[PDB]
Amino acid sequence: MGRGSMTLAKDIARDLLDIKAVYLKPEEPFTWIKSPIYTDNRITLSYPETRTLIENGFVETIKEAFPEVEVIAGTATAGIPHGAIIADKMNLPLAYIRSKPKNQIEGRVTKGQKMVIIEDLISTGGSVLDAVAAAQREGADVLGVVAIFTYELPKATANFEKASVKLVTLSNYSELIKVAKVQGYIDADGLTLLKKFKENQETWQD
Amino acid sequence: MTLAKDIARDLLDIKAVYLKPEEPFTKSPIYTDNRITLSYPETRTLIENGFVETIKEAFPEVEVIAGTATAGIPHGAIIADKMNLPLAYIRSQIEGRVTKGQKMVIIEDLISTGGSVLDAVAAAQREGADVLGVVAIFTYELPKATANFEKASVKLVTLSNYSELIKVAKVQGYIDADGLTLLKKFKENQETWQ
Repeated sequence: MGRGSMTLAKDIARDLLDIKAVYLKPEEPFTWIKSPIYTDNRITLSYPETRTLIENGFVETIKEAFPEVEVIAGTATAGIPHGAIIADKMNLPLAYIRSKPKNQIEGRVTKGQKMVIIEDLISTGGSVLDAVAAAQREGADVLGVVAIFTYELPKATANFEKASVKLVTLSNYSELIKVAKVQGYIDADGLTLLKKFKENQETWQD
Repeated sequence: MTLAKDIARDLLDIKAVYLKPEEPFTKSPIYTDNRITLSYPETRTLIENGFVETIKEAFPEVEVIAGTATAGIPHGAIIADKMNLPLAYIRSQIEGRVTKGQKMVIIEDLISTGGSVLDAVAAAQREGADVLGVVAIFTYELPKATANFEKASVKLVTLSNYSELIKVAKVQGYIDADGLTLLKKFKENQETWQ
């Protein structure tokens, strides 16, 4: 329900900040509009230790939230790598869902097969929600979605609520920024600026 | 080894490879989709373990595994985990984090003309990677591919090939004596095989 172990969220957030999968710059934001946070979880694939922490994290939270799972599907293309390793560890069939046809489901999925979709980052959620929709159109019984990280944007919760799809994440914005402060990546000011950004990606610098 | 044989066996049984010499597709007598292997745990492990063993023997000094977008990425990820090595992948430019001069082995699903991978190879080098070579699951053994690879001076290794697969197809009863020779002709020339 929402995430996995409180300690997994903490450890992963720690790792994301250390290897620089997540950058925090409250004082000099990047551009979209202006954002104090930037994330590329594809970086985690280059650090075996962190990668293993994340993939084991996936396997564990899947067993808790979606134990009935029969097929692991990765979201093209940032989610595929994680999904592959996950499927290997759990010795389950792997499939992957494309942005659009070249029939977006690659691999072999039988009608009704229970599927968990893997995503690396949840921002608005639109990408994975489209992957979910496509899988459902092709016959899959999508138990839900599991992602490495989420910005906890209200929009995302709204999109997921409306589509009725269950989402679980290894770590989250709230816990990451709390850890960021403790670990010295940001100061008091930065922390409040980051909280502001989550509540409104427009008036946080005001 | 029996690896090429064993893999061909699997490819035919799960329908990753489809042989239809008496009624080609639209004209080819073979249809191949190895992304299908990803759905069969045991065949997938057979393949990934195959990759690992082949990589150890051909490119033991490998430092980073790179998958070709996007059919190669899954195989590369598993390979990289099994060998506890860093993983990166090339788009169509390198996703992940590769350091200058890092010894890389690029992973590919199928080798038809070998144009896709070679471009991936080219791009990787352009970004500072020392590509040791390429390893793919299967290859049609097209003369064009051998040429392309010979020119670009890139070493290639496959887990299984067209010749082995068709030989196995005959033995296993997927094709008869006529289909077999028809498949050999297709390899020699995609135009005048019939």
